[PDB]
Amino acid sequence: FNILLATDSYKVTHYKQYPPNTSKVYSYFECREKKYEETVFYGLQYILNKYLKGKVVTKEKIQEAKDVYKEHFQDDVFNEKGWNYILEKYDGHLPIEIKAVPEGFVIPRGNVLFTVENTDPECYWLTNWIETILVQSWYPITVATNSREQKKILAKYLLETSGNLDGLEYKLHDFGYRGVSSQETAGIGASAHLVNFKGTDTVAGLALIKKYYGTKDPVPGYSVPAAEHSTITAWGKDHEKDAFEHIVTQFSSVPVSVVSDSYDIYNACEKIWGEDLRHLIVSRSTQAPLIIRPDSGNPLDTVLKVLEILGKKFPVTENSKGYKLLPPYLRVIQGDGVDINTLQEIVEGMKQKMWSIENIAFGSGGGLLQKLTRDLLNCSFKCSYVVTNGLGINVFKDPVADPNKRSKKGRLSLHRTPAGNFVTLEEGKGDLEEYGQDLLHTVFKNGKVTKSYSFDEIRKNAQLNI
Amino acid sequence: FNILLATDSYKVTHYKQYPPNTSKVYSYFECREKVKYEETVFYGLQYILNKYLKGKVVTKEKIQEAKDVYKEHFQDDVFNEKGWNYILEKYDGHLPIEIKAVPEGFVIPRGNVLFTVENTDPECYWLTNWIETILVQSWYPITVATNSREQKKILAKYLLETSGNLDGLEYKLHDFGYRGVSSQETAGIGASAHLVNFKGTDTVAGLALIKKYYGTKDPVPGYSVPAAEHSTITAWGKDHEKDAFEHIVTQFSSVPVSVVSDSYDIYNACEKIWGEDLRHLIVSRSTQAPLIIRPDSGNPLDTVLKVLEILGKKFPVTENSKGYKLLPPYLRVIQGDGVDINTLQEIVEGMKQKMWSIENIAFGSGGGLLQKLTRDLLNCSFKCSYVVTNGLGINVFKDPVADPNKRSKKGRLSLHRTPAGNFVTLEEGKGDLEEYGQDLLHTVFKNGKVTKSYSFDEIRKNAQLNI
Ligand SMILES: O=C(NCc1cccnc1)Nc1ccc(CNC(=O)c2ccc(CN3CCNCC3)cc2)cc1
Ligand SMILES: O=C(NCc1cccnc1)Nc1ccc(CNC(=O)c2ccc(CN3CCNCC3)cc2)cc1
Repeated sequence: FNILLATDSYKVTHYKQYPPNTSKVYSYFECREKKYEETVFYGLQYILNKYLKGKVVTKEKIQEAKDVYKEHFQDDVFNEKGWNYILEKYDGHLPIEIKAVPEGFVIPRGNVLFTVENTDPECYWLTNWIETILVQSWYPITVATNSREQKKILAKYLLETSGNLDGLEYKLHDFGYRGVSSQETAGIGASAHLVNFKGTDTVAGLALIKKYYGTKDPVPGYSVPAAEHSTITAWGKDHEKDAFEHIVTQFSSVPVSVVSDSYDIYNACEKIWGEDLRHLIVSRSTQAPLIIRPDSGNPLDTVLKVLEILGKKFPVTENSKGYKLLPPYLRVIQGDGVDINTLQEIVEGMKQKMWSIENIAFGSGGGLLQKLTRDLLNCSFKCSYVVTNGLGINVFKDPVADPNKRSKKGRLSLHRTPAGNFVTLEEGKGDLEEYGQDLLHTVFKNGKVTKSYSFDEIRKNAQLNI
Repeated sequence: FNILLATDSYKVTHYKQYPPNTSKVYSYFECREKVKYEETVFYGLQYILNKYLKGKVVTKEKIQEAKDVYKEHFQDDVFNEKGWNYILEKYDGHLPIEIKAVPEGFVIPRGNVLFTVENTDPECYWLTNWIETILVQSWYPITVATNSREQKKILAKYLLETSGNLDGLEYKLHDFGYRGVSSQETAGIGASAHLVNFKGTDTVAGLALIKKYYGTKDPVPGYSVPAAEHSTITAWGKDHEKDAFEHIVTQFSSVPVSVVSDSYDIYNACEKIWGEDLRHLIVSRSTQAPLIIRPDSGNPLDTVLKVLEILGKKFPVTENSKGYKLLPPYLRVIQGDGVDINTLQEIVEGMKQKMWSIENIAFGSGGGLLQKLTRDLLNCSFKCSYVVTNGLGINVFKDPVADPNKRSKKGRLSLHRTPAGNFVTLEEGKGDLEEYGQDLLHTVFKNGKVTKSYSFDEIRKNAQLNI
């Protein structure tokens, strides 16, 4: 990896654009105000450790960057002097300072989450050089926030229909590994989902957490054995019962997810599970149920049709909250077309049809880790303050056509209010310590990670009220 | 990186689920039938083969780590330590797998076999669908290359209708999506994918990917221009927008420069600062060094039309051979906000309706180009189609009653080009008859080694538009 080649091209030319005699460039990250009232701050420690800490500048990196950018711009615009400065004076270590809200902290929109400044006036251009690599934290932030929002829906509906929050941390399972853009995205996204839930099929996320965060538990996330269409359809169109029988017998002591929509989901629930192999199901443990998996059709209408069939072939109880509960050796998983909107649609339809949320689990692939953008939480990195000719000025943008794009002014700090809420203090006002100390702790300074958090601490901060 | 830890967790347990005495598992990848994305660009496999699948990908170390993790992950011992040990012993960690794919860059209609995977060792029947997760991640460069190519079709048609030539087409859609992607690796894969169709990028990560994985005759596959950002305008102070503008155009007077003009008032900046106050610094610039005014807010088409009507009333507007309004050669525009395949269509059309040539404008796209894409867009699917159990080869498939669109193909597959130039995917091993000529799929991977590679220039030629 080469940090000198890990920015937007045009940032190569910015050192020549700042006001002459600019000694400081101070920039901040925030989730700009536009549903998602509060964001989970997660993922920066990964970026600091993997990409910014230690000797990140070398003579070969400088040369390679210079050789690439000479052809890339068809002009020598690369600041070789500026980069050799960092190498000589600092031994390749970035003279930068990043103050940030503790990871896992739940902060409402329009608040400073982290700040960047150069610790050496010759590196005034370095602050916004590393914007690109830092802005990419929109991803773990958005995944963790969106995952926590679904956990709130799942908490509301499970508690309403059952009376408790038993098994909430397993109600949303990650199926996203294939539906993400890369192996790195898989690890980052999966880890961000694991801030709120304990179930994932994206193995990549476990190694990231082990490496960059750590948990007291040997693993941060768990899974169950499961079928796929290949394991079902490999038996032949005539032998779907055989497949179903084989699989449930091979995983008879553990919970097993069996995809039941390969030919006819309705017939598999009515004839194969409900009659032909009913004897194999009603014998299962509460600790090792059969999790029936539909995977096609309208997600809500399929879940209700599947519950109806099962409710007719298996004994259903009425729980303390007056809702229908399947036998404990039988559960359902919706893993198709699940995003925050369809999940909410399904749990509402279920409550309307007097079905408990104890009966269902949800699997989400693309909707959980892919169908997300930087615009969702309005993740913005902006220069709020500069020091030119020794004088500090408040910097900001205010486009005429978009008042949502009106960034903060001056040096910023985040403080806890006397009522336990959060407040972003602009223009150095925080130095007065009216609402106490600033919550933005120094995490990085001159090539060193100064403050780290374990995944156990992150999970603790991201907790719901309920 | 550990391939044993680079799969969907449930796949660890599938070796116990296939029919007993199964010697072969054969699977294929397609972009299932249903902006209508009628054809797809095949790109990105060679990257995956080289980065993650070739060579010794199994060690005693890799086996113990996977065994340890999964014991805890599953709270049971399901891991096929036996199966993985067999690859380490017999094949020196090389995967006894065979991948056949259509040449990269090839533009194939939807619902056609793009690639196939099968085991070369009967004992590794389970390995075919183990590597499914890593291979289906090919959806991403396939999808970025297709949607980028679809924007090129729009750009080609409008540049041809407004100017009568495609001069500058490969620079009309620039990649501004480096910060809007989910990771560094994605940035590189995504950028490279757009570079299959265009030569304009700011996502530097993709140059290194092309160089390392594909290669070009040209020293770099992508290019950029010096450009301002909000921090380099706003750092001068709210009252010194003019001073910021002046200093940037003076520092870059010999090269083209993109200047972000919306920091406070895009229209005032075009009318007063660019139009009056600094006009003398613009009208003086070279044809090879224009000022590219960048609006970056408000309604993308409305803003472009208003900014063009302002620049036309402050600078000398000529007329091209097709009768379309053309700004003077030292002045151009870049729309780099809210640009996706939909808004780009509206803008080129909106400008065409106002008799503005498309030579005037360039487009910039971030999230629209690199992130706001899902595996669902092209219905990228990997499915088992053929199995050999107890010596008998059987055509396997899925056909969900409530989704005929999820119906997979049967048996051994082959892709052919028909005499009329069309494309057919022959199911059930029918391609063995030599009716439609040679199968378009080639062995790209066999037993831990890359058997066929493509250069980035070959891909670029294959992905070229008809126009
Ligand atoms: O579908 C699955 N993979 C396919 C896939 C994978 C990847 C990509 N694409 C498709 N995997 C699966 C995973 C988790 C879940 C949720 N878990 C349950 O439903 C459940 C319920 C009750 C109990 C018993 N107990 C425990 C002790 N406490 C009381 C309850 C145990 C588990 C369901 C399915
Ligand atoms: O906006 C930009 N960065 C901001 C950013 C960056 C990253 C993230 N977010 C915002 N960069 C920018 C890049 C390319 C382009 C397209 N290029 C042109 O407009 C152009 C026009 C004419 C000529 C001269 N010609 C004469 C004949 N011979 C060939 C050259 C050369 C180039 C525009 C802008």
